[PDB]
Amino acid sequence: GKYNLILSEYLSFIYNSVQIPIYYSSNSELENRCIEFHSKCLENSKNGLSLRKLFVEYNDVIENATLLSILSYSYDKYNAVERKLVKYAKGKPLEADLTVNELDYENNKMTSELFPTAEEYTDSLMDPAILTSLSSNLNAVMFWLEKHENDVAEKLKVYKRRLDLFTIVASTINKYGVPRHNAKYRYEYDVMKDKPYYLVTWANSSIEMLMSVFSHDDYLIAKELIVLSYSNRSTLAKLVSSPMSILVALVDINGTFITNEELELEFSNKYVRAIVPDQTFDELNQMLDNMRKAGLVDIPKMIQDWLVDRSIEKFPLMAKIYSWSFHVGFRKQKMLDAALDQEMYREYTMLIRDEVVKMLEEPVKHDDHLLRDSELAGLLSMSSASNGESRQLKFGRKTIFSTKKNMHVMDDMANERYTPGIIPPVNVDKPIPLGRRDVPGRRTRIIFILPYEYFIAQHAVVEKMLIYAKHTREYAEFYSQSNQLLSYGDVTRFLSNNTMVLYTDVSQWDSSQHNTQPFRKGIIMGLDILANMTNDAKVLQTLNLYKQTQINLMDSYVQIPDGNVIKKIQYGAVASGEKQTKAANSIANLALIKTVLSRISNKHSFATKIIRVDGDDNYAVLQFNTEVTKQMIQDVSNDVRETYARMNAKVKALVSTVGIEIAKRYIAGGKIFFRAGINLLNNEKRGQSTQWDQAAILYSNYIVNRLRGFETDREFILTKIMQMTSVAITGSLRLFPSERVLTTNSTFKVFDSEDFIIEYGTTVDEVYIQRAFMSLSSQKSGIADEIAASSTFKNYVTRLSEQLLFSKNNIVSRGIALTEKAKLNSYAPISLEKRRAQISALLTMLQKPVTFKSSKITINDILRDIKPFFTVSDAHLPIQYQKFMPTLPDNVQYIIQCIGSRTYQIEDDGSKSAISRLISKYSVYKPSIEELYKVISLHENEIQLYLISLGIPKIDADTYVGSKIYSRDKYRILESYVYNLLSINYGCYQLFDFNSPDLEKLIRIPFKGKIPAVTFILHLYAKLEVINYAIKNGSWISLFCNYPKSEMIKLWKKMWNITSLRSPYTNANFFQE
RNA sequence: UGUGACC
Ligand SMILES: Nc1nc2c(ncn2[C@@H]2O[C@H](COP(=O)(O)OP(=O)(O)OP(=O)(O)O)[C@@H](O)[C@H]2O)c(=O)[nH]1
Repeated sequence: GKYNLILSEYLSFIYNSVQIPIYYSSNSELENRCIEFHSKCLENSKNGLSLRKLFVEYNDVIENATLLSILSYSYDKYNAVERKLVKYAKGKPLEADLTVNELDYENNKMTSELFPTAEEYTDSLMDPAILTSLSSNLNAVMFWLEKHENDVAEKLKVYKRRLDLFTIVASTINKYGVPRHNAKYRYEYDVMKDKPYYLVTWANSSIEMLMSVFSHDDYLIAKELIVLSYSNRSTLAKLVSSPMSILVALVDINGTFITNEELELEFSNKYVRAIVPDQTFDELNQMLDNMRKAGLVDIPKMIQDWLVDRSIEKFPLMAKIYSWSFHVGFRKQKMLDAALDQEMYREYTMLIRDEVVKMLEEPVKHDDHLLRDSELAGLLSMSSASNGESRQLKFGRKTIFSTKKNMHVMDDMANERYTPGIIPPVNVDKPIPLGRRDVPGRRTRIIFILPYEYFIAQHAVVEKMLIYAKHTREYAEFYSQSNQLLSYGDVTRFLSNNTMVLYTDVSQWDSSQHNTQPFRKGIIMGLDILANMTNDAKVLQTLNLYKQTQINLMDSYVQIPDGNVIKKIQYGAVASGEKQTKAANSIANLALIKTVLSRISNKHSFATKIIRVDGDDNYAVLQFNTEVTKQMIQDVSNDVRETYARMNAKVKALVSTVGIEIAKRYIAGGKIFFRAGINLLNNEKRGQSTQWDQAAILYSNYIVNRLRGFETDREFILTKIMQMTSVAITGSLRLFPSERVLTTNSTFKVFDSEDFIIEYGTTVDEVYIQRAFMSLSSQKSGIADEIAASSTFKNYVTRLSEQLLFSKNNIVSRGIALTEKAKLNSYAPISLEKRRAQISALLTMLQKPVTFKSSKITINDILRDIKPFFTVSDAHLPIQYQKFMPTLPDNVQYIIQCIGSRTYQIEDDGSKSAISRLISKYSVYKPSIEELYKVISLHENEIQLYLISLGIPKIDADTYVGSKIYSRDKYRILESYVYNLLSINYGCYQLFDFNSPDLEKLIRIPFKGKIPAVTFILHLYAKLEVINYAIKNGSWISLFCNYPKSEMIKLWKKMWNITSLRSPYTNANFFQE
């Protein structure tokens, strides 16, 4: 409940020259008392009278009613920031050392010196691209500095470490003034011409870093990074994190977790000696020297101190630095420079070709329907992203322009222009438009925005490849329902004194031109073999068109902007934008390592315990018939790099016996770590989400970092959410939503009142509001209706339906209509009509919560029903599992030490239900978990129709609608649907073993019937309540259930009429991965 | 309609 209090201290801090608390109640009488109170407050304020008396008079409203929002009548002129900042600007400003960066524009020169004229200006190289101002970030940091002004002991030492760092930011800013943003949170030329180009973005990164400072070590790290980053905008992060790839090979393993035959973590008390050849030490020194040469002093010393003993117990500091390096910001270069960097492959191509065959051999031989109707599959999978060119489009009676793929496909069909039989060229005549990928620390990479003929031609085939990977272990990122803990356990498994692990970053090879030939060629060579495996006209064409995308790309040309011009240059490298990007890259990276290992075997004899490809890295674990020595490592290592060298691949290749470090994860001293470097106050690019959506994403980002090891003060995050979620009524009237409004599980939820704990309404007022917010969840869009009525549109839907099903549609047809009406959301005009409506609705809602005919059931109600039938009692769970993920907070780690962890994802889509598999054997359709949910609950006769309507043959449609399997699917679907509504795969929960024997102990559930659905939810509701109590209290409880039998039948019914909820919080989770 | 692929 502390959010609602912190909110006022904030407004009372920002504004000084009124606040009007607005309450509400599910109880009639009390509500009028709220209504009255509101009035009297406005009136008294409109007379400069003290509200102190009303607060006493309506003491009842302050005590029993629920705080809905807070009115903020502030009369100034968005200044204050200017004023407030001086106090902290006493230090000497920083002076950009314009000699640190290669490309001239990467140096913090004065904006003007980079863009002499307003027409040459572009924020494209510094745009924070976030819907929150620098002005407000500042305000937020001072608000906090004030609140913790009179702190003591250690808390003060945190303030003191921060007070300093913030001076640097303040001093340096004051020297130029505070950059003012516009309605779109953009920094324009007039305001930027004076100040250093990178002023704003650097401010954002520095503030975000200083606010995540606690220990003296944080302070030392923030300080350095904040100072060097004001001048270095291109190698800092790579410099500060490069060492980490060597450090993991130093720490000794004294007990670690491994993967067993049941694919689950299991403790192994073993010892593995870290064996490091001297040469490695030179490499690490050159890296430490390089850091030094760039100004770095403190950070290098820290790694140097740690290097005396190299204890996994003091390693935490090394990982802290590794995660901090990223908070410097994104390296945003110019499209041109980004694109500018770009006989013994016989073995390498042969592998790509064979691997491509293995994945489609069966599918092709058996005339897989997916492959036959590949084109139709491509259409249903189509997104609403860019096609490349902004086309003029006529809908109904409106001529509008769009670049959207979903739009171009419709318009093109309605004019005989739709022709997926012909795969457009991407050469000099039709140059590929470009997109960009920005990341912190690494160089910018370009992206192909190919025409839709390319997606359709690849979609089906790629999906068959991803399936082969799903059950192939070499493909770490696609195998089973596995999470990262499984990959962690696979490495540590064979680690012993007679084996060495070999990790390798191959990100530079994928972009190499030396690669583009063996690649495309290898695939094409495979597609040919596959074609000689069938005679199916459908299969050969879908397979042929795929061959065409590879040939058109062999010699592609690109449209690289160079100011305000678009130069067309011949691109001879494999960029990414295809449907096969990830799959193909995985196939390639794997073929590569297989080639290297095979070559080096001619010298040394080893055993291949495991080979793995995961993203832009690949690794292996080798076993020798003798004990490994520092000299054996050196020899293997040299021969490996040498092998990679003869292939002209600039890659990082290290060899150790204890750890590995790759982009997604790194294993030091038998433990697992995940870089905690998601930026907070700077984004890669601008999307179309709202501020509210961004508030939730910030919090979501806060959570993941926090779990990963980088914690940013929760009071700062909360402050940011107050700013971003506010809504202006006028110029002097700003509305701030209450904790109840922002944390309740509704369509407007932004974060959990308590970290790692998702609450659900357990009071009438909470329920009251919960139902209200839903009343206005989806808003209308005139523009969207118009186009949803246009011929070109209805014909598209209709044409898609007539190709898919045979008998009648409706359930499915109503789906295809909407799925298409939604894709029109990427189209800004529609996106804007929506928001505007949401704001007005939300404006009148936080002013007098409307009514609602409810009649809709949500997971909240189900739980609110159950709650009353459980008896709690103090219990005890000893800690038994050793920590394998060191950075986890303490309250989250405790849970795992008691109940354990898991290495899988709980099926939450229903893809494992027989019906879903049935519909897959005969249809290209893909029903969602929510559609399966409604379908499976229909009358037997109706299900039989749905199946046959989608192409499922009667013998099968009938053999199912009765069988034991059907009755089963019913349970498994609901089970999958519920795990989905509870976010059992996100946040903290994704870590916990919900089937832990230890946890099951604390749940006592006497069966008073035997009706699966009810038994399921009662157990889950208990497991969640028990875990939440532990997350918040550090102790355990036992839950006893005495749920009536007469009640179980009522519940069972509610269960099948649950409604899913959509919200920023919900969408934030999906946005994660 | 300051917008920029696969997922
Ligand atoms: N910062 C600030 N703004 C005020 C104050 N009083 C009124 N405002 C209004 O808030 C605006 C301040 O500039 P903005 O950039 O829009 O700041 P904001 O809209 O309040 O919040 P952000 O967009 O996150 O910065 C002005 O347009 C004023 O109309 C005040 O005391 N401080």
